[PDB]
Amino acid sequence: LVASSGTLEFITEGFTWTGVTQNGGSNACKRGPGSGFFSRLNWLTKSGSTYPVLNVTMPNNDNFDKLYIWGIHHPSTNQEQTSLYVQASGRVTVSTRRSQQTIIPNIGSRPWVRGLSSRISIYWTIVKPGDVLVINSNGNLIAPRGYFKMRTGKSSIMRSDAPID
Amino acid sequence: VTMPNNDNFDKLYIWGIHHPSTNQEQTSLYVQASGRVTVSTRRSQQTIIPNIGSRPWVRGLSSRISIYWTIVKPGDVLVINSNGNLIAPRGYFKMRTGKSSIMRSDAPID
Amino acid sequence: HRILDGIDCTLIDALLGDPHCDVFQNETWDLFVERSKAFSNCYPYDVPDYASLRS
Ligand SMILES: *[C@@H]1O[C@H](CO)[C@@H](O[C@@H]2O[C@H](CO)[C@@H](O[C@@H]3O[C@H](CO)[C@@H](O)[C@H](O)[C@@H]3O)[C@H](O)[C@H]2NC(C)=O)[C@H](O)[C@H]1NC(C)=O
Ligand SMILES: *[C@@H]1O[C@H](CO)[C@@H](O[C@@H]2O[C@H](CO)[C@@H](O[C@@H]3O[C@H](CO)[C@@H](O)[C@H](O)[C@@H]3O)[C@H](O)[C@H]2NC(C)=O)[C@H](O)[C@H]1NC(C)=O
Ligand SMILES: *[C@@H]1O[C@H](CO)[C@@H](O[C@@H]2O[C@H](CO)[C@@H](O)[C@H](O)[C@H]2NC(C)=O)[C@H](O)[C@H]1NC(C)=O
Repeated sequence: LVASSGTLEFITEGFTWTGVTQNGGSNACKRGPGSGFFSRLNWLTKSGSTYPVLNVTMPNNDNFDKLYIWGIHHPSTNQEQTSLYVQASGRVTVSTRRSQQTIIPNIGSRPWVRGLSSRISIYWTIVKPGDVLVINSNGNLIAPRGYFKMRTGKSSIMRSDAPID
Repeated sequence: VTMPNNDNFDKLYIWGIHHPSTNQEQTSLYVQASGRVTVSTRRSQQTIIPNIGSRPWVRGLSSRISIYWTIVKPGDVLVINSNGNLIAPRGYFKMRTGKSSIMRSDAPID
Repeated sequence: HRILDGIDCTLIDALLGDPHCDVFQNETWDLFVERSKAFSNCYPYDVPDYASLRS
């Protein structure tokens, strides 16, 4: 669906991530000198000693279809889980008037991939015109920094190793 | 609870589960911390767990219902187990099979 | 063919049993005609694989 959109046009939106440290990056995701993260994601952590129910909203008013790309964090170990997000187990719930999803982290080891054996499950919600988003979570959200535009196009991905001319 | 299908045709059951917006609402309605609903025939199974979260306000409510169906064949017996959050059925629908279908249209009949 | 005009009901709603759709209890159709004028008006729901439960 991205391939066919034919665009990676991103309009950043200010959300209100209250009571959380934003911008967590990592050594896996090195951005030039020190740590970093996906440029279109925002890693929410605990603030000093706390992580509260987050409950932002984001109405869409423009005359077009918004695509939102947001994640969730699967820790390696029950202590990593609490060290960040403070609770026993997170929860993320992303909704429009019509749709609804609820992931739940799964605390556990994976194989070593660039120093890490935690992971990120990515997902997508699309809000039509005049709908609304409502992100909401007690822990573990890999939160969206805004949205991508969605065109209906004649476009596609294709996998080749041919040179271009 | 449990409910044989002793006829000789297929019974369809529409049931569901309540996801509240807050734990205040949960404990109020269904007294447990976390619920669970498991509906099962002999041959198959589905356990759905609720998700206490805030959705768009819609006709007052920011809570939600999710809908599931089980089909129970003749002989096969239905079994509903839950410790909260359940939206139970009152019975079944006759399942016929035939050339009946659904079209989406906005043009008048005559 | 025998046509049932759904008017302001979706077939799924009809089934579920939304107030303004109880006109339809027990009905039978060859072709069910879902109108674009149609709505829902009762506890807000989602049906995963709505797709299929209509079909
Ligand atoms: C559960 O078991 C798995 C595998 O048995 C553990 O993963 C292993 O953990 C160690 C410690 O981090 C990793 O060692 C490292 O190897 C790298 C890569 O070559 C080396 O360069 C480093 O200096 C380091 O010593 C090892 O790679 C990793 N192996 C695999 C296959 O993932 C995992 O840590 C265990 N979980 C728990 C909670 O004990
Ligand atoms: C979590 O946050 C969301 C939004 O950030 C909250 O949703 C909002 O809740 C209020 C109900 O207190 C709604 O107010 C209503 O607005 C309509 C608009 O015309 C009006 O008809 C009603 O009289 C009422 O004032 C509001 O619509 C709603 N917004 C959305 C997008 O759902 C939710 O309540 C928050 N929950 C918690 C626990 O903080
Ligand atoms: C992507 O495209 C937008 C729109 O064409 C670019 O310009 C602005 O983007 C920022 C969001 O970061 C906002 O100031 C506006 O919504 C855009 N302006 C207008 C008039 O539409 C921008 O180059 C690109 N964004 C990024 C982050 O690279």
